[PDB]
Amino acid sequence: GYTVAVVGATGAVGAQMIKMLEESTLPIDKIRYLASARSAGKSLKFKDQDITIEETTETAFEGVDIALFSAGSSTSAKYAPYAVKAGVVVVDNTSYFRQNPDVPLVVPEVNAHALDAHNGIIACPNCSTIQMMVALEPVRQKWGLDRIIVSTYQAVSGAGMGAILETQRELREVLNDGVKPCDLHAEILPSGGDKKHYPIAFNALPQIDVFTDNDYTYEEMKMTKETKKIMEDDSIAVSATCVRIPVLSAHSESVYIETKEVAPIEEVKAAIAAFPGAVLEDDVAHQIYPQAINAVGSRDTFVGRIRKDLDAEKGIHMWVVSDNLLKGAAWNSVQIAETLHERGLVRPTAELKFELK
Amino acid sequence: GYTVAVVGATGAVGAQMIKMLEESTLPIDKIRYLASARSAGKSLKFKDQDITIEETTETAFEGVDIALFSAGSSTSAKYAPYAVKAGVVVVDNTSYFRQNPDVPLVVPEVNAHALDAHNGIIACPNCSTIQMMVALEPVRQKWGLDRIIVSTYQAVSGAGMGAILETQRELREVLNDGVKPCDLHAEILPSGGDKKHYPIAFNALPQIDVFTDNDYTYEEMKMTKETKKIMEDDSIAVSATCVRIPVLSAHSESVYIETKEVAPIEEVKAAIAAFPGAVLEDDVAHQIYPQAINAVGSRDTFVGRIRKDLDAEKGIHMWVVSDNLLKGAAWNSVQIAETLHERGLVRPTAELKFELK
Ligand SMILES: Nc1ncnc2c1ncn2[C@@H]1O[C@H](COP(=O)(O)O)[C@@H](O)[C@H]1OP(=O)(O)O
Ligand SMILES: Nc1ncnc2c1ncn2[C@@H]1O[C@H](COP(=O)(O)O)[C@@H](O)[C@H]1OP(=O)(O)O
Ligand SMILES: N[C@H](CCCC(=O)O)C(=O)O
Ligand SMILES: N[C@H](CCCC(=O)O)C(=O)O
Ligand code: NA
Repeated sequence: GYTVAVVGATGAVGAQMIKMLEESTLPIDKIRYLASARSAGKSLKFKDQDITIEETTETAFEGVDIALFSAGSSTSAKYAPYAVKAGVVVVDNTSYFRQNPDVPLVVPEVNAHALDAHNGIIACPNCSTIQMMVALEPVRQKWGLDRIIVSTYQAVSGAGMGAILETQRELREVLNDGVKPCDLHAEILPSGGDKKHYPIAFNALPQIDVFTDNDYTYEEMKMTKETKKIMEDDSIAVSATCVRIPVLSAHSESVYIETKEVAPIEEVKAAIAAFPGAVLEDDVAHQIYPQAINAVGSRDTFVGRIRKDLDAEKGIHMWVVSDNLLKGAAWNSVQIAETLHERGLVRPTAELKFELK
Repeated sequence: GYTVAVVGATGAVGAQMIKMLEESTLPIDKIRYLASARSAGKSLKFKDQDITIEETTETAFEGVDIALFSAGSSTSAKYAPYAVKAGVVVVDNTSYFRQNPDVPLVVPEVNAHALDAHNGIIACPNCSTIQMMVALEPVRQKWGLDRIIVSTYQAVSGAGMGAILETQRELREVLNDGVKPCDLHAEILPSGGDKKHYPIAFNALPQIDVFTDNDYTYEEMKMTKETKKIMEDDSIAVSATCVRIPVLSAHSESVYIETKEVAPIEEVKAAIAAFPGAVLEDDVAHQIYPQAINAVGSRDTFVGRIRKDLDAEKGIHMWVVSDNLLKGAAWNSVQIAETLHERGLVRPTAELKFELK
């Protein structure tokens, strides 16, 4: 079997990575948990076994077959190249290596073929991107994609464990203490690294990550750039507005598309239903549509509210929901590892293509 | 001065109609509060005065100069024509009369001119529609509007007092009692009249109002049809996705437009800031954008995140927020009444144009 390491085991994604690995078919002989120095020494469960958390260092990756990273882009930048040097296949859940031409950016149902030519690092895409790709690929395959306009309704767990606790605390202060939402104190959201912080309780914050030079945030631009790489088509127009709402788990997305050829709605519904990883939840007569609360805990991506634009001949609207910690992160990563196993791609990489920092 | 009646004075909008009237310049000699049988006999304040709530009847409008309705479509259908017959000028905050050619559908900053030929009823547009009209009218005036795509982030107060209480209860059950969102019992949302009811706590519900036969909801279709009437241009392509989120007050909207002529963003920002009722909150370098929690209690409409589409030459994205009970309802209605007073338009209508039910 394999030696599997989880880097960032104590985090929000790391917790789900453990859960997904527990429920995985992957033949695991040895499991290892890695985090920062302050977590080292603590005990954490794998099934019923007790595992001691280790500190992530440059020499900690010897003998490891597969490493799942979700400890922020700074940890991946620093330790992933040393892992590859040690002969590990890295599945990275950060944005750091995503736009590197030597790194496959993979959603297994969409571009598993890209895994074959990997150089030791496989990048897991952004959570907001992944669920959109699962929903849209079956459409692209049959009728093509000209443009995408998406407005997101993102859960706070995407920003990590602290964001969840901040959201819960804020909501308690308003409902129990009667504090006006606009008077709340925030420490993390919208972006932990940005200069100013705003309450999320009873609010919709149109900022996820920091702003780029073009007045779109990095989150919005990641949706643009990642879609183009995943679907291997730079001609797909993508513009996004990414908004945080008071949901703890599961992203929701209002997705507008224009196809190359006119796509009959009932055929679109059927194509999405037939696509692996995508589940059609669309029966408006009985008020059936994807819901954040229903998607929590499931690996599947749920699609509904499918309808043609009222004016644009090739325009289609839809509603896409998936657990952001599962398909958006931990499950996509474990599924990548399972696909690597399937294809016999779990082995050391001879040529080191990533500079050691 | 005027005798002013508030129909639906006890409701979520009604409470704000009282506040807006209390802060109004309108010469009010007498105030009357009208509701249903179950509120009849109870007392509510107007400033320091105690006002006895009366049951709304076909004979309850004698001596009334102005009546502000917000008691549901059925109430307006039943009683508004009897008010018009009595000599009242009705400002109606329901969808019932909005698409009647004999009824002005007014946002005062946009189409106040339509008030002049009123036949006793002026319809206040849908709350989600109004704020979009305030943001986009200054853009339309200078560069035209070819199309609108909108995804909304709507507050629960739009669905009435019960929906607010349901939302607070559900959140309290999750946060204080540790109830799972899936296990919550809902009675009103997404739509009180519809067959099935879903939790809103930590959820995003892509249904507002009932579904129509084209698979768009009535809320989505009202945004489409009201836009065309208010802007007096049936050629403006409009498609909407309307979603309820865990917010009590203030709607947020991700608005995509394509103009007729290329609209420089810096000029677009200036045009919006110069438009009455619209405030520019757009300074991304300092993370300044409209927020629901900041908009609560303000009559203004806040616009930000203004940026051109990444591919479409004439495409512009923006973020629009306003208090749905104020500009979306109570303030727009009071502003209509004030504009009616300004133009000497508060007087009986000789010819009845509306059916007595
Ligand atoms: N320098 C680091 N090396 C290894 N892991 C890190 C480092 N910095 C942060 N992490 C881990 O990344 C994760 C962040 O997740 P979240 O955003 O949900 O808190 C945590 O598990 C955290 O572990 P630790 O608990 O030791 O800080
Ligand atoms: N048949 C009716 N006649 C007059 N007012 C009504 C009628 N039915 C409901 N209303 C009023 O419409 C408003 C609905 O508000 P909300 O949507 O916030 O619950 C309430 O003020 C309610 O008054 P009441 O309080 O007597 O039921
Ligand atoms: N999507 C971000 C978190 C994931 C950041 C990334 O992998 O690019 C969020 O919701 O805040
Ligand atoms: N906008 C609706 C309520 C107002 C219904 C209307 O005036 O047509 C909501 O948010 O639930
Ligand atoms: Na499927």
